[PDB]
Amino acid sequence: SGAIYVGNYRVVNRHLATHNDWANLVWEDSSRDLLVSSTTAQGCDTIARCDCQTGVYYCSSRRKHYPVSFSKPSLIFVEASEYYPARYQSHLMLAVGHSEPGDCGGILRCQHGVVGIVSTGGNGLVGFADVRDLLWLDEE
Ligand SMILES: Cc1ccc2c(C(=O)NCCc3cocn3)c[nH]c2c1
Ligand SMILES: [Zn+2]
Repeated sequence: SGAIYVGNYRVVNRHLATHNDWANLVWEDSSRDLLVSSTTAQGCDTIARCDCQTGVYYCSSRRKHYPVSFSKPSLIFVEASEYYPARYQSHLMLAVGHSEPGDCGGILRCQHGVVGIVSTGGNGLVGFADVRDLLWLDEE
């Protein structure tokens, strides 16, 4: 589990969105595994605006933050999980690291701010849904 809280927005994995998220929906995209809902309070996270390929992510199944090198956001085939059938997921970055299903939502950050959240993974992999192209998260 986990979310990004920027401005009056809450960014979560679409497959972990709650009824309150869906009742206060701003934007969602199944192909990216992302959903954004509105919040009453303002958040503290800042979004990175960059092309970094190195950063640090939180792994809840280890209670640890790990430094990683990651690929640029791309369209990558992803195998079935409990939330989606095997399918192409867009705007996805891969790194070598540990990821179990409940690790979804952990933040990946670089020197500029938040880069994305955990969504995919397995056999020494972990995939992140990028948010650096969502420029509207910085306004309204
Ligand atoms: C071993 C293993 C198995 C499953 C996962 C996993 C997961 O279930 N969430 C994916 C949400 C999703 C995107 O695409 C498909 N399903 C995240 N890390 C894992 C690691
Ligand atoms: Zn950066």
